[PDB]
Amino acid sequence: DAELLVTVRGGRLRGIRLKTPGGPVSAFLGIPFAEPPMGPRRFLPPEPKQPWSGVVDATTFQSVCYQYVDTLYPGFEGTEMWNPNRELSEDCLYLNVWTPYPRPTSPTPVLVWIYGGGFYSGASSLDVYDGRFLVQAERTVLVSMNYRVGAFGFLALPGSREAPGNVGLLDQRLALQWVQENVAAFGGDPTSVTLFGESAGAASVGMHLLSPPSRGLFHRAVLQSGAPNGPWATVGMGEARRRATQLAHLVGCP
Amino acid sequence: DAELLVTVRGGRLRGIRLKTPGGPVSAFLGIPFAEPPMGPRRFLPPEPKQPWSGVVDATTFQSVCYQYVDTLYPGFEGTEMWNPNRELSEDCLYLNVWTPYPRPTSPTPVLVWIYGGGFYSGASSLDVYDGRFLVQAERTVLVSMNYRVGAFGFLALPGSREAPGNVGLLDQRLALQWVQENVAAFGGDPTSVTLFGESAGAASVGMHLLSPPSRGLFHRAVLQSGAPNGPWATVGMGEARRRATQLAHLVGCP
Amino acid sequence: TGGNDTELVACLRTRPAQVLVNHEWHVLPQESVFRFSFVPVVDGDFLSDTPEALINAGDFHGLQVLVGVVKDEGSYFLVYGAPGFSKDNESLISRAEFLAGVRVGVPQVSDLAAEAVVLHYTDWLHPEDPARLREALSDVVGDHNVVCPVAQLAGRLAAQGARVYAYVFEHRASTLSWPLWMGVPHGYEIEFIFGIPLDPSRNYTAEEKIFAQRLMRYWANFARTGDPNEPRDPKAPQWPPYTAGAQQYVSLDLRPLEVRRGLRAQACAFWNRFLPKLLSAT
Amino acid sequence: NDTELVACLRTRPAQVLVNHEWHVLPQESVFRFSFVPVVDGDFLSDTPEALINAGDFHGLQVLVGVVKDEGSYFLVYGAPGFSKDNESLISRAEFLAGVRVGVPQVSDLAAEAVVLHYTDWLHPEDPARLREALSDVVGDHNVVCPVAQLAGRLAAQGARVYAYVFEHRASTLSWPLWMGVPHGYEIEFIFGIPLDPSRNYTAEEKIFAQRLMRYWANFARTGDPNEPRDPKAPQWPPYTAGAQQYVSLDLRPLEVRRGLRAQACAFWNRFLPKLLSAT
Ligand SMILES: *[C@@H]1O[C@H](CO[C@@H]2O[C@@H](C)[C@@H](O)[C@@H](O)[C@@H]2O)[C@@H](O[C@@H]2O[C@H](CO)[C@@H](O[C@@H]3O[C@H](CO)[C@@H](O)[C@H](O)[C@@H]3O)[C@H](O)[C@H]2NC(C)=O)[C@H](O)[C@H]1NC(C)=O
Ligand SMILES: CC(=O)N[C@@H]1[C@@H](O)[C@H](O[C@@H]2O[C@H](CO)[C@H](O)[C@H](O[C@]3(C(=O)O)C[C@H](O)[C@@H](NC(C)=O)[C@H]([C@H](O)[C@H](O)CO)O3)[C@H]2O)[C@@H](CO)O[C@H]1O
Ligand SMILES: *[C@@H]1O[C@H](CO[C@@H]2O[C@@H](C)[C@@H](O)[C@@H](O)[C@@H]2O)[C@@H](O[C@@H]2O[C@H](CO)[C@@H](O)[C@H](O)[C@H]2NC(C)=O)[C@H](O)[C@H]1NC(C)=O
Ligand SMILES: OC[C@H]1O[C@@H](OCCCCc2cn(CCCc3ccc(O)c(/C=N\O)n3)nn2)[C@H](O)[C@@H](O)[C@@H]1O
Ligand SMILES: [Cl-]
Ligand SMILES: [Cl-]
Ligand SMILES: [Cl-]
Ligand SMILES: [Cl-]
Ligand SMILES: [Cl-]
Ligand SMILES: [Cl-]
Ligand SMILES: [Cl-]
Ligand SMILES: [Cl-]
Ligand SMILES: [Cl-]
Ligand SMILES: [Cl-]
Ligand SMILES: [Cl-]
Ligand SMILES: [Cl-]
Ligand SMILES: [Cl-]
Ligand SMILES: [Cl-]
Ligand SMILES: [Cl-]
Ligand SMILES: [Cl-]
Ligand SMILES: [Cl-]
Ligand SMILES: [Cl-]
Ligand SMILES: [Cl-]
Ligand SMILES: [Cl-]
Ligand SMILES: [Cl-]
Ligand SMILES: [Cl-]
Ligand SMILES: [Mg+2]
Ligand SMILES: [Mg+2]
Ligand SMILES: [Mg+2]
Ligand SMILES: [Mg+2]
Repeated sequence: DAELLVTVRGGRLRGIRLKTPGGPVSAFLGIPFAEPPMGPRRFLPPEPKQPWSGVVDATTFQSVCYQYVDTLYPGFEGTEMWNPNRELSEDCLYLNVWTPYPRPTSPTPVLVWIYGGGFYSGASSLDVYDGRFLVQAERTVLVSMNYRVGAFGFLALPGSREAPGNVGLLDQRLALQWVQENVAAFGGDPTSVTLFGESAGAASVGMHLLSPPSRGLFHRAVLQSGAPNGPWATVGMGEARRRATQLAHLVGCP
Repeated sequence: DAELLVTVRGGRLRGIRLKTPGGPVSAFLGIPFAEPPMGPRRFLPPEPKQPWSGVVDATTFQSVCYQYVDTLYPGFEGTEMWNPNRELSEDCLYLNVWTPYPRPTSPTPVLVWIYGGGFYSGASSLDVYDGRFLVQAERTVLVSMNYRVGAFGFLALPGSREAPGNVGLLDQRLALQWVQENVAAFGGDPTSVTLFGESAGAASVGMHLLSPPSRGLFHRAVLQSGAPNGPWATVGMGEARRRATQLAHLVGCP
Repeated sequence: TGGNDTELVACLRTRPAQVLVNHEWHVLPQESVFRFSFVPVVDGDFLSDTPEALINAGDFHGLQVLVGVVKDEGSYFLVYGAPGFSKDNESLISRAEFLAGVRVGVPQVSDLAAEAVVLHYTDWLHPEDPARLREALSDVVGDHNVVCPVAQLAGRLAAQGARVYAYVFEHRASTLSWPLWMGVPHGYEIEFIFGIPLDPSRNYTAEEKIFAQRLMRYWANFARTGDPNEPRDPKAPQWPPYTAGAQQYVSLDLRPLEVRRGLRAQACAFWNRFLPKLLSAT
Repeated sequence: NDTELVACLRTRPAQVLVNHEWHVLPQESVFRFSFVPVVDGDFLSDTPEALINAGDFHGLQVLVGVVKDEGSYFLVYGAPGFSKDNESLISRAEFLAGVRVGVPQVSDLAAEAVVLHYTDWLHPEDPARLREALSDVVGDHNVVCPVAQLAGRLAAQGARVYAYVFEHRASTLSWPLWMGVPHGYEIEFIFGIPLDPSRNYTAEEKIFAQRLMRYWANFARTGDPNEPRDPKAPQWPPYTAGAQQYVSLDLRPLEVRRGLRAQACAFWNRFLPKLLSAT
């Protein structure tokens, strides 16, 4: 009851008690970590969420970044489990934190999940990514983030300050910067954070490993079923420009 | 015993009886099927042996065509079993006939052996190629021949009437023509000849399947570990000059 | 002020988000499966250079890494574009469908380079068995896009100072809704690493809960110590580190851990070593 | 000049020609020989590979086969680090070198393709595998695959083709055990040499050689090696280009195997010539 009220660097939060067969777990869902990347800020690197008055309602998952919704086999569990379970929004840069119900007295190692989805889809809120059983069982802290996908994350006109590429990764980094500054208010240990991610989530992990500004924000890395060096996970500059120019032609942008 | 004096189209022959654990066969070894290819006839296609008065001694093997002699492992059985077991001479165009001791009273198919060893070596007189057991156990006629090898049967200056190339193959062909004319003198059926060969000999058999003028001289073919198409059994006319003119230069010619 | 790049983007910002999404798939260069149109870019900023080049020249002393693939990485992708493939039948494709399927799984590649894929991946005694061909294409896609990339990364971190552990996840969920020919498809370890079988509502088997609890413990262990193994428990089967030479991984399924050797070594030699030389010399 | 050049060769003694014969070979090699049949347009109107796919082969019975280890014999004549007197446990460096001498006259990229398929990428450095591997390279490139090309093209154009693999080691065999069944050591048995009481062959080998002489004699009589009517034993089935059936000539009865190094010869007969004329 008092375990569900936490204050991070930019304001106060209210969480929710999650039941597990093993016992309960404290969850803080939908924590803003970036100012909404809208209007003039579409295609631009994220800005850190400025402090807020009052208590943020961290009771339930926030929105899902704008993405194509699969329609090959409609209604089919095998494809709908990967589909959005919240409203779509450009206002989606939110992260989630799970922590053991007796907030750990000693700092606890913390795992950070990056969802996959070919870099065009995905959402921290999928039921498959529920962190409560992992926290219940192993008594660690678990953090997942949303990051812009599709052209909202990765459209690039290389060389231009107006669409520079890679801002979906940059969303991920800012959330890693957030965990470093704030995970300790939930019991986490900033000096032992482990990245883990599947598919393009794994390729993302790969690239924080290869990007010096990221390699101060984590200490060990789990790649499941993907790698940054795959044929599909990066693209040349010439080719990203070619694909961005074609999208704008298809959309009527002269 | 009287079955050891036989007369072929070129004159009389005197053969030798041979011993098997199962019983005897009678053999005619070193029958001259070509005028000896030497002096001006070096590198020229073979001519048919002019006929002879008297009885040709066909009781021993004739010379082995001039060839390189393996000196890698001196005395070694595995090496030496392929090395020549008669004098070297360019005077070497002779063939051998085995036939069952009670001569078959009805036509009986003819097996014709072409020896191997990469076209630079070999001889019909090697002990491995002995025909007594085949002819005793299955009662077929066996013929083996000697053909020119190395430069003596395959140096080619394509285009010249002087080194036409393939004269070693024409040697084999002349032997097959000889089988067609005379194998009936030994109880053999000219209309049921089966070629068999190993290594370069299998390559040769194959090449007879592909030269029309040899296709009337046999009817079946067995190819043991060799084939005419492989990467080693043929060269183009331009490589044959390159290789033949280099030999001439390594020997002082021009 | 206008320039032209600034023009392009200022306009794209006026479009409703849903308008952009609906034209997303239309910018791909060829017909393809396991291609996505807006992905990270080698701009020189976030990535100093190509992820390959970074790996080759990296120093990774002080890093522990846990990597792995599922048994059938490619089966999922096939039904999203491959001629003859479907969730709803057995996908017993024809040979001509298979050859066409190879140009889609390996797009933007020369003719002779697809000959080489056909050479490596057909069974020239059964060139036309539909079942073997389904499997073959499921391997062409899964290998080229997941496994051989993962295995290149893993051997190369290991040989340059990292401490790596590898796994093949090869348990098929009792609850799985895809058809049986897909096997253990891409993405179907996650249910277990996150321990969903523990959720009473999802109708998982009692042995499967244990599998997830057991599988959670390797992940927590790795997070804590950088080593999935139990430190005080030596008498349970050790999970050895992957190295460029011995190439050991473990099998994660309901059976106790089994150590295996070589992560599709024979295939990944084609994808990671020979294919690049072939595209580069033609 | 041509007539001038040959006359001079015709005055030179015969042993000097033999002496300088191996020198004219283009590039260091193994299983290559200086003077062979030339594709002149008289005896061979085109290359054998051409002649083989548009020839007149209906009405023809052909018996073809290979021995189990075709490559071994040639490796002691040019491959680095091979002898009959040691185990030939070669290094990877020596393996790479021997590929270029076993497969001469070929591009660097093509030789990389050979190494791609005949290396064991779990055990790239194991000398025993490297040894047998290079033996297969030379065996496949030179014997097994050119024969397997001929069999299928002959069969497809209406030849009755029978295919064997000979996989028995003479107890008398003098070469080291690692050479397996080397190139040439079916001949002793086909020719009935075990029957000679001079030689020290097994009682059971004498049965074997009599059974092979029977197969070769049945073929010569009837175009079919099989024992006529006689159904006691497995039947030796003709090789078709589809099912690609051959038998194993062994001290055991006929085993009817299927597919004659299929995956290897796909590379050797089909892919490598594409790669050569494309680079
Ligand atoms: C397995 O199923 C695939 C996919 O087909 C889809 O699922 C099946 C269960 C059926 O209910 C299909 O109706 C359904 O779309 C089969 O491949 C598909 O075959 C159909 C023909 O039956 C193709 O449709 C044609 O498309 C062309 C244009 O390309 C038109 O000219 C035709 O008039 C017709 O509409 C369809 O394109 C094709 N799908 C794919 C992805 O290739 C597949 O044949 C089947 N396997 C077996 C062994 O039967
Ligand atoms: C057997 C008989 O009654 N008389 C033969 C006589 O037929 C034979 O003439 C040769 O017959 C053969 C049949 O297989 C060919 O038709 C010969 O033509 C060729 C060949 O292809 O073999 C033509 C070829 O261009 C020639 N090559 C050269 C000159 O380089 C060869 C060559 O002359 C060889 O000497 C043949 O061995 O011949 C046809 O001439 C002769 C042998 O020439 O012998 C009688 O007894
Ligand atoms: C196996 O033998 C070959 C051939 O070497 C010959 O035979 C041996 C019994 C020995 O007496 C050698 O000195 C003979 O020359 C070896 O190839 C040579 O190896 C030696 C050193 O072993 C080296 O100095 C030579 O230069 C090599 N010659 C070459 C490569 O052409 C081979 O190395 C031996 N293999 C093993 C595993 O010992
Ligand atoms: O030129 C354009 C070409 O596009 C085609 O449009 C196809 C529309 C969508 C195609 C598609 C959907 N999908 C889903 C892959 C599932 C997935 C991806 C990543 C993951 O990580 C995961 C798992 N966990 O996250 N799952 N894949 N492809 C045209 O049909 C074609 O003809 C055109 O040529
Ligand atoms: Cl306040
Ligand atoms: Cl459905
Ligand atoms: Cl930054
Ligand atoms: Cl890359
Ligand atoms: Cl010795
Ligand atoms: Cl009789
Ligand atoms: Cl030429
Ligand atoms: Cl030329
Ligand atoms: Cl088939
Ligand atoms: Cl089958
Ligand atoms: Cl270490
Ligand atoms: Cl194994
Ligand atoms: Cl493999
Ligand atoms: Cl040799
Ligand atoms: Cl080259
Ligand atoms: Cl090794
Ligand atoms: Cl081993
Ligand atoms: Cl009998
Ligand atoms: Cl088999
Ligand atoms: Cl074989
Ligand atoms: Cl094979
Ligand atoms: Cl191969
Ligand atoms: Mg030429
Ligand atoms: Mg290949
Ligand atoms: Mg050829
Ligand atoms: Mg190497």
